[PDB]
Amino acid sequence: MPNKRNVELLATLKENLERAQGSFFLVNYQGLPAKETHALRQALKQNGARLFVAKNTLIRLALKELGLPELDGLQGPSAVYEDPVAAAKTLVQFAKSNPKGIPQVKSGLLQGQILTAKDVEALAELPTMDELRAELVGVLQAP
Amino acid sequence: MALDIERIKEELSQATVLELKQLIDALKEA
Amino acid sequence: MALDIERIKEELSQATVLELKQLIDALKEA
Amino acid sequence: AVVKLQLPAGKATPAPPVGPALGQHGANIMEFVKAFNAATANMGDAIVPVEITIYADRSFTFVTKTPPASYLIRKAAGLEKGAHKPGREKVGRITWEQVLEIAKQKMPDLNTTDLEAAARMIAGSARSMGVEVVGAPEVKDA
Repeated sequence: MPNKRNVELLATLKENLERAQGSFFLVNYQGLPAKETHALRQALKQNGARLFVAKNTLIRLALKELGLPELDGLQGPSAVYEDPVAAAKTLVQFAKSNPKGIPQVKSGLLQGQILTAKDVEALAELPTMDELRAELVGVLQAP
Repeated sequence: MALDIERIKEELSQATVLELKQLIDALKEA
Repeated sequence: MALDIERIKEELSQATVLELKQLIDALKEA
Repeated sequence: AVVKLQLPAGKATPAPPVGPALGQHGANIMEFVKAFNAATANMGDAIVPVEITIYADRSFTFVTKTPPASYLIRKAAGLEKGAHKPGREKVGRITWEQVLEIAKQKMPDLNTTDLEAAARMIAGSARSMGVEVVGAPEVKDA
């Protein structure tokens, strides 16, 4: 039982759980047809905005560590993510949607503090609730 | 000038900040 | 900053940055 | 996929292997022996890559993003007309002055941009050619 240094500095480096607060965290695999998405091997000199390895290593037992509340997007645990630039700019910089560029990227599970589901359709399709919040300055009660 | 107080006082987070929070208060009030 | 950060930060400074910041330096915007 | 070249220094040569073999390749070759001929014109021979693409039909694609790995080598760097028995003799020795930022041209695409990257990439057929040249006198850890 080495528990090889492949798990040791790649078991999170306890990072992104405490880095770019370790929640909102969500969907979408360790890899499928390698042509398209991208800033794959291009996030300026690192892959600080992607991940490297190991579904069995960390996710099975890593632990509860470092949070924000519950859950649930679409589904549950098999393969996940890493970034600081979540739901709004999570999708003007990566992972467009439905199906995608390449052939239709697939699946994962989330947990932030905004109460609800899917994480694909309404939250993650270049939704400019930044440029449609100068719409609220007179809405819902005013004369 | 004031595209910079109204594009940067709401990008204390590029993501859900007050950003996703008057989508949830346009939601709460009719 | 949803629940209480700007729930009543309004009751103290009401009618002074709301009858301003729709028709003052929201005047200055974009 | 669809890849080959056109070269060497200037006065492009569509020879029996370098451009008359454009049949079931792209075939609009009267005006596009001239729209590449300013994209390898007035640069100088050391390698000068050629990027060529695929289509549904017949013409009009891109050229190149960088000529590295022996080019910014044998202009003035490393004095590397790196003679036969490729050289454990110092056929020419340098530092990272005509290697590191002679080409920040490298930065378009080798997937790592910050310069211990495509700098030391192109010090592959330059630096480790027998005389592994030097980047410093070896930083002095402390």
